Amino acid sequence: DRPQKPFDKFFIDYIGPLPPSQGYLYVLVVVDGMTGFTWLYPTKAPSTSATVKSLNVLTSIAIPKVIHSDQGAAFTSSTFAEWAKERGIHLEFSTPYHPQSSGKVERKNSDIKRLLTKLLVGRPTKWYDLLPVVQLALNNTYSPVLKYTPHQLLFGIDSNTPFANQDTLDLTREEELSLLQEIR
Amino acid sequence: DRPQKPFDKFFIDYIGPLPPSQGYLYVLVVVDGMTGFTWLYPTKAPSTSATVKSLNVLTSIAIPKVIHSDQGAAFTSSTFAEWAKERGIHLEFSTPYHPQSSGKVERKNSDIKRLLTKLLVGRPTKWYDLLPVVQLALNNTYSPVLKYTPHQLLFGIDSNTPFANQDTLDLTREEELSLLQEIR
Amino acid sequence: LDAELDQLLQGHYIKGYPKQYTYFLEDGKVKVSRPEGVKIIPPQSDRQKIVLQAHNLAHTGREATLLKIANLYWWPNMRKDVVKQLGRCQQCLITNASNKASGPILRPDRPQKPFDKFFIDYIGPLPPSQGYLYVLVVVDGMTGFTWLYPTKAPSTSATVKSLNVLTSIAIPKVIHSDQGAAFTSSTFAEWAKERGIHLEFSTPYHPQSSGKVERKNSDIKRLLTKLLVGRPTKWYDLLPVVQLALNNTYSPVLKYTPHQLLFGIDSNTPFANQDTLDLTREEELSLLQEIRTSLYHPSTPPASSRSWSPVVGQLVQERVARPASLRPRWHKPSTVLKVLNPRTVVILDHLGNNRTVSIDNLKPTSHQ
Amino acid sequence: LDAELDQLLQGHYIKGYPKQYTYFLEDGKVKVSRPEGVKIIPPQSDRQKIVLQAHNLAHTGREATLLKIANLYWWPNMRKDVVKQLGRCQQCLITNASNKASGPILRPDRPQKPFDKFFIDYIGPLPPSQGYLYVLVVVDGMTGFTWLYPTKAPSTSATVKSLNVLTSIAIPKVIHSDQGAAFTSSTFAEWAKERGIHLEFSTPYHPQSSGKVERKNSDIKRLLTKLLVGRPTKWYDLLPVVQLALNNTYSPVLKYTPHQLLFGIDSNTPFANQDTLDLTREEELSLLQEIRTSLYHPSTPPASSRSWSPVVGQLVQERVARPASLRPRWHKPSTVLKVLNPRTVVILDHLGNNRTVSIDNLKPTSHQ
DNA sequence: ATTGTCATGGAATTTCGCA
DNA sequence: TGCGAAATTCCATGACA
DNA sequence: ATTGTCATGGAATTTCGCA
DNA sequence: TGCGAAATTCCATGACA
Ligand SMILES: CCN1C[C@H](C)n2c(c(O)c3c(=O)n(Cc4ccc(F)c(Cl)c4)nc(C(=O)NC)c32)C1=O
Ligand SMILES: CCN1C[C@H](C)n2c(c(O)c3c(=O)n(Cc4ccc(F)c(Cl)c4)nc(C(=O)NC)c32)C1=O
Ligand SMILES: [Mg+2]
Ligand SMILES: [Mg+2]
Ligand SMILES: [Mg+2]
Ligand SMILES: [Mg+2]
Ligand SMILES: [Mg+2]
Ligand SMILES: [Mg+2]
Ligand SMILES: [N+]
Ligand SMILES: [N+]
Ligand SMILES: [Zn+2]
Ligand SMILES: [Zn+2]
Repeated sequence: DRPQKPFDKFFIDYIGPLPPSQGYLYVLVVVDGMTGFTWLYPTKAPSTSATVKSLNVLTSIAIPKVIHSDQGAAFTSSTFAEWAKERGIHLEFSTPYHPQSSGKVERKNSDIKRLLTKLLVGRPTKWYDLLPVVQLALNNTYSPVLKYTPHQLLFGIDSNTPFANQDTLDLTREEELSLLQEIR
Repeated sequence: DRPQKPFDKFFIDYIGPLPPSQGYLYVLVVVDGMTGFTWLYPTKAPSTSATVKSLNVLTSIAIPKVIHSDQGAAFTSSTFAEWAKERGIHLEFSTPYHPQSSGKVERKNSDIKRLLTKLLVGRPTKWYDLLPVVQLALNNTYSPVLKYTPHQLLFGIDSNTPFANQDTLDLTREEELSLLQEIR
Repeated sequence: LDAELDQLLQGHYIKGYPKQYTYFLEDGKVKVSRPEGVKIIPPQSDRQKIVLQAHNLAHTGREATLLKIANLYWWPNMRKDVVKQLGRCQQCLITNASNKASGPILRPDRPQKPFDKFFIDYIGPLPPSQGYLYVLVVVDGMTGFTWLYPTKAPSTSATVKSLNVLTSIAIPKVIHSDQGAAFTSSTFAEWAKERGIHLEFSTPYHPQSSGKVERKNSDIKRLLTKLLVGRPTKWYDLLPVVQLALNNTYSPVLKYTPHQLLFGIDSNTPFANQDTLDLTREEELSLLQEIRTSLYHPSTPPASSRSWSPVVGQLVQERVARPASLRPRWHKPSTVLKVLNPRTVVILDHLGNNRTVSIDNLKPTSHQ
Repeated sequence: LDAELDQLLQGHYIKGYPKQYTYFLEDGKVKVSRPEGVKIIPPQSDRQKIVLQAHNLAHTGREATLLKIANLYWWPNMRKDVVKQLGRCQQCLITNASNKASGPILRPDRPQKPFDKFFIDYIGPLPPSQGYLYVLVVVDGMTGFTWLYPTKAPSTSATVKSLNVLTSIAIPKVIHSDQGAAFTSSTFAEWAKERGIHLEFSTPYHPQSSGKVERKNSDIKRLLTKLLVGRPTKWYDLLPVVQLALNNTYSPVLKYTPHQLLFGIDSNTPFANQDTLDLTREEELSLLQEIRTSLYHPSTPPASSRSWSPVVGQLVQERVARPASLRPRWHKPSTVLKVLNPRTVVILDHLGNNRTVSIDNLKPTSHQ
């Protein structure tokens, strides 16, 4: 078996509904398997159409050999299958109710959710503008298991935005009580 | 005394009134002394203004050392004198009632009058358009006294319109009887 | 194809497939072990489609198409197959730039006499002055002597009016012009024929051909500019001054002014040359004829190292004159009928018309 | 003057007036008998006015001004007096063309790393497509990897929106651009400062300076053209395809694609290179660092025989950027303050501002 | 305070296949 | 140890408003 | 069936003035 | 038969939409 590489497998999934931001409600999350690199796309819905429109942007930069998802409707549609086939992408689904990625991807997806939650409290509506900085953070976050960030693994260089301040990522006592009050 | 040259002396004079042609009534006649070359300019009047406007065209091509005329009002005006002085042209007048040029100029001026008269009968009103061809004729007409046409003397070459048909220049019996009827 | 590749698998030698390499089967595909790695040998019947796919990714030329192909495949003489497709891609042929220079310019003989040949052209639109917008420029080929005429439009009617005033002085044998509408109209042709003048047109969109008058245009604008510095651009009243100014300016290479070359003596203008004061007009015209024939003539410069030269039957492409945004800069290929001279050709254009064209508006079609 | 000319008439020797010629009086004017004929020697106090009159006939340069003067006059060192006036004629200095080439171009070092330096520029206006009219082009200096963004205008706001999407991937140290309004606005400066990006501007009207992105513009238009042959120019939907197509095209001199230089491995695109299949990512990134440093670098070409080079304190003139009809093509003279490099200078402009300018938009003022 | 670039296809040169 | 041809490299040309 | 040109000012080369 | 400097010639550069 040949060693794992960038673009071998992209792991994709939706997050939301979220509080509306510039009319967007969901985030399409794409994580490269080997590097742990994350791309984020704001959508208006978890539809095949929004997925195709988003991935058309990503795949005009790099095309994965395999896309992996759970069995969301948007990913199991025959439209999404026609799209993947046109582009020579093999689609891969985890069995229903039982999502599998890899340790790396599972952890990264955990961070994304946790990092989003942290920033949407206080400004639940400004997350659209924050997407770029969330991505830089995620992508310049050191990997305990490998010695490198996703950036370094994808490009083979240090980044110009090193995030030396590995943050709490936990909710402070303020953020806890005013998050239980935002949905109350 | 140095030999005579083109541009040494231009002899100028007016012809008219004539039957209106494109609203013109007179012809300013300019003959180079040495070559016998003729330039013609249609004017609306024998004024200093029309003279200046016409000679401004000629003198944007070549400037005479001396202009010679009779004592016409247009030529004796102080405006015409200012014009000549500005341009370094010495003005020369023949004594009143007694016009002198040279044999060459006298003959050329005779031809011009005779050639005009011939062409204006039958079409007394189309002479404006005919000016160009009149000039070519005059300027490519052989000089009995010198072996050369004015063209040859001015440019030092044969012309592309040689007028081999030295015409009658006289009025035919038709032209005589219908010229006495045109002013009747 | 599947034929050739069979013989090859059972150790037989086929021409173009070097015997020293081991050719094997794997995943149902003939493979070979090349220094650079293991490549697939597609069957001949597959090869055209592969080249085309590689090429069409970005419509790449020889080497960049090849590099893509060599990633997966090997077969004998791939570049020959690559070049074959490049020569058949209409979009590449009509869009790509040339990389071959024209041959060195011709320096045609100076017309022998004043009035042998006039060169004419319009300058403009200029800023309005007295309601005029253009200048008709007329340059005698032998002397450089120039006539200027303000017009409201670059029209036949305005050209005819101006030339009627000019031809009052003398009739030229030939008038040379570019193919602007004013000069190509049948009205203007009638006017020329009426007076025995032969009209001679530049190849289209090649103002070098009217170089004599084009070069005078520059001096005309240059002098107009200097005179108008710090004033509004009221140029109409200046034309006469410019005409006279230029006709009496020395050309340092010739040591004569266009007025001198035309008349053999200065008129009453400033700093008039006095050298022939003691000659008779006849002696003067004699020296003049001599001056006119001994004028400096430039010769054709060295060719560039990568110039090309038109050959009868060759495929060549005409430059699109006024290409629209995102549209090809070259017409479809056409055929050289006659080579009029090393810098001028007649082509048959696919429509197919005869067109007389400057080599500067042609490139040779690549890849034959 | 009348002083010098007196001594000269009574046979005394004055310096600059060769003793071997006979100097006499006639018509109240000092004359000399020169090989070419008899010329007038004007008094020194007259000479400036003579030169000026000769010069102003047509604003002629050295030799053509001289030839007019030599028609009537002689005095010692006329050309020195001629040149003195040419150097003082504002209209000549600002209107005439240069006849000196710039020194040979610099070939700046390739940025060492992806994201060290971005080059950016607008293309357009193009024909409307989906109501878009422009393209923002962003080119990484090290890799050549390119990003394309359709905009309705070449505006700061559209640039900021596009760069926000791009900088999601990575932040560059420097962004280099020409001085178009979109890039010079304080809004855009704020945006750059906010993110630690240093803005670096080309000298004005010198797109060679943004050559990296300018050159990519060409390929972008070239590919768009080929794809649109025989169809209406609906280019918006093509931008993504073009981006991907170009980022994966080999540069024949480098033997790499911009994608390869950025990632060290092809993604799932056609004819993907498979050479590093058995290396680990770490081995792959190791070979990549090596490739990145060993890339071909062009060197500065030979200077032309008549190039000039800027020197501190020299009078030079800036090219007018968008000269109006019949207006000078050059600004008034100015002074070289600093020589930043042989091709770039700071000048003080008479207003007097400091301006950083390309030598290609300068000529040295003639005649000192 | 900043600075030309690089796809292209014939030609020139080098390497390959075989002896 | 050298041949003929294929492969690769060289590099002027031209276009980026 | 047609085709580059030529003012410009530093540099290069030639000629001049004198011996 | 030769020197230093002035004169002339040479010629690349660039602009004619
Ligand atoms: C419509 C008929 N027509 C065809 C074209 C438009 N054209 C006409 C002109 O008079 C000129 C002109 O003067 N120049 C300026 C120029 C440029 C480079 C040179 F070497 C030289 Cl000697 C002159 N260019 C063009 C032209 O071809 N531009 C692309 C031109 C013309 O009348
Ligand atoms: C207004 C700010 N501004 C200034 C000028 C207008 N500019 C700007 C551009 O992007 C370009 C441009 O792409 N090209 C094309 C070109 C021409 C020759 C070359 F060598 C290369 Cl490398 C590119 N030309 C110009 C220009 O300077 N024309 C006279 C230009 C720009 O944005
Ligand atoms: Mg899901
Ligand atoms: Mg009278
Ligand atoms: Mg024209
Ligand atoms: Mg023109
Ligand atoms: Mg720009
Ligand atoms: Mg640009
Ligand atoms: N010729
Ligand atoms: N550099
Ligand atoms: Zn193609
Ligand atoms: Zn001047």
